[PDB]
Amino acid sequence: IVGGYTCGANTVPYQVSLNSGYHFCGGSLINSQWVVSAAHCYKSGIQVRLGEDNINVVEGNEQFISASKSIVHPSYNSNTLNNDIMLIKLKSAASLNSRVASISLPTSCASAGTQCLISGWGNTKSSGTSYPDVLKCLKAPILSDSSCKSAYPGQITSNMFCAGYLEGGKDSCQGDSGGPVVCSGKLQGIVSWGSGCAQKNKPGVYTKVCNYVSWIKQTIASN
Amino acid sequence: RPDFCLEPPYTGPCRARIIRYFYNAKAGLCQTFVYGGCRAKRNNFKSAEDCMRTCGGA
Ligand SMILES: [Ca+2]
Repeated sequence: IVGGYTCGANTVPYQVSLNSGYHFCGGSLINSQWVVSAAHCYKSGIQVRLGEDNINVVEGNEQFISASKSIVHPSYNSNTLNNDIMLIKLKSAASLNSRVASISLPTSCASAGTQCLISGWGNTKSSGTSYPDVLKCLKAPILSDSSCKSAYPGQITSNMFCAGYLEGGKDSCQGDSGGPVVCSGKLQGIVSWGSGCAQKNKPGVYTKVCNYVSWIKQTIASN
Repeated sequence: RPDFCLEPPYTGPCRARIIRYFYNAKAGLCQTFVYGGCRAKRNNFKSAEDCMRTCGGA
C-alpha cells in the first residue's frame, strides 16, 4: 500500500504550481488574485500555474499568471521555520471555473484525528527520486500536539502541526512545500518541513493556517 | 578553494524543490542538487558561475 495516489485531473482545483523555469513549490488559490504558500518558497520571478495536472504537458486547462507581489509573513523565521506563510498576488485575476477554483479559509482549527488531503507534485520515493508528471494526493490525519512535539522535541511552535502516520511510508516531500492540507473543505495547513520524507516517527510538519486567517484577510484587503 | 567546498550537498528539512549548485570535488566541478528551501549550508550556490568563483579548484 503506497501512500500517494494520482488524484485525477483537475480534481484538486485550488492547487497551484509555483514555477521559475521548473516547478519548485505548490500553493493554494484562496481567491481569484491571491495564492497562499510557504515563506521558504519565496523567490523572485515566479509564474503561478493554475489548472494543471500534468505539469509537463499543455493539456488545455492552464492559466499561467505571473505574480505582481509576494508577501512573506513579517515574522517568518528562516531558522526556526516559524510563521512559514507567504501570500502571492497574481498580475491579473484568474478565470475561475470548475477546473480552477479557490479553497475557503478555516473558521476554526482542526482537532487531532481530522483526516485531510495533501496534494502536490513532490518526490514520490521515501528514499529515492521520482517526481511525477500529474498531481498526487494523500489522505493523512492530523496529529496531536503532544505526539508532534515528541517527534520533534524543542522545534514545534504553536504555529505548527504534524500530520501523517508514525509508521512512515506515506508523507509529503521535496517539491510539495506551499501546497495545501485541506480538511473538511477548509484550508488548514501548508506543507512545510520534516526529517527526510515518510520516515517512521517523523511525520510531516505543516503551518497551522487557522492562526493567520486574520492576517491573510486583512493583508489581502490592503494590497 | 575552501573547506565548506568539500562538504556534501545539504537539502535540509524544508520541502521545496529548488535546483542549486554545490562544489563536487570528486568531479572537479560544480553540480546541481535539490535544495529544500531552508537552512542552507555554504556549498549551496545559486548559479554555477558563483560556485566556480568561490569554490572552483578545491
Ligand atoms: Ca498541464
